[PDB]
Amino acid sequence: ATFEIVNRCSYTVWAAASKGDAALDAGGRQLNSGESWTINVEPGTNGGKIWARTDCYFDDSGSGICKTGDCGGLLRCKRFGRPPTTLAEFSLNQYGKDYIDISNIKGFNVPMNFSPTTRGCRGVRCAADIVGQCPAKLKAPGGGCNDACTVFQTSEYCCTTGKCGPTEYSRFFKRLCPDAFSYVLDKPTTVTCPGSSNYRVTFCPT
Repeated sequence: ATFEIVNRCSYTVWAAASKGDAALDAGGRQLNSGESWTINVEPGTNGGKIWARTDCYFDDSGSGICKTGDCGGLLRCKRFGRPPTTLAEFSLNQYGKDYIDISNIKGFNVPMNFSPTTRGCRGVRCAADIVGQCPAKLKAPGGGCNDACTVFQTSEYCCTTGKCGPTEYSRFFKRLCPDAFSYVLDKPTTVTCPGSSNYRVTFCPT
């Protein structure tokens, strides 16, 4: 499957793509404002994620640091990124269908649209100014808006037992972005797409 990753932000981002135990395609790349990078994701990829990283520095070997979404200091991510990270999440060719969503469960750094480029389903978007409106206690000094699990490490926020409810913090993310997951047990906003659809992830869509 192809994923065109487009940076419409006025700032550079370093796109990242991983399924947690491996890179997807090269795993990461710099995207200056306006640039597009198309990756190939293997059919059947389960639990893939794409995200933006901000304020990165990498040496000539591709090792360094980012302020949001850092994946073990690598340009080419093999693992998931450090919160806060707005997440485009997908599982492809699962019993004939693809499943996509956006999640704020690991916080929010950059606004995102995640849409099919092929027929048969809708896209999802979280493009509100979550960083600007972020509750004071969730603001990450390194940049972005942390989720409450990251900040407070409670069973309730982290849904450790599989028994959590919505919270004042989750409701903030949900108010700003109704069509993204705000906590683990949120009413799903996953979209079913035809199996083997292709996609575009746009940072700063609006």
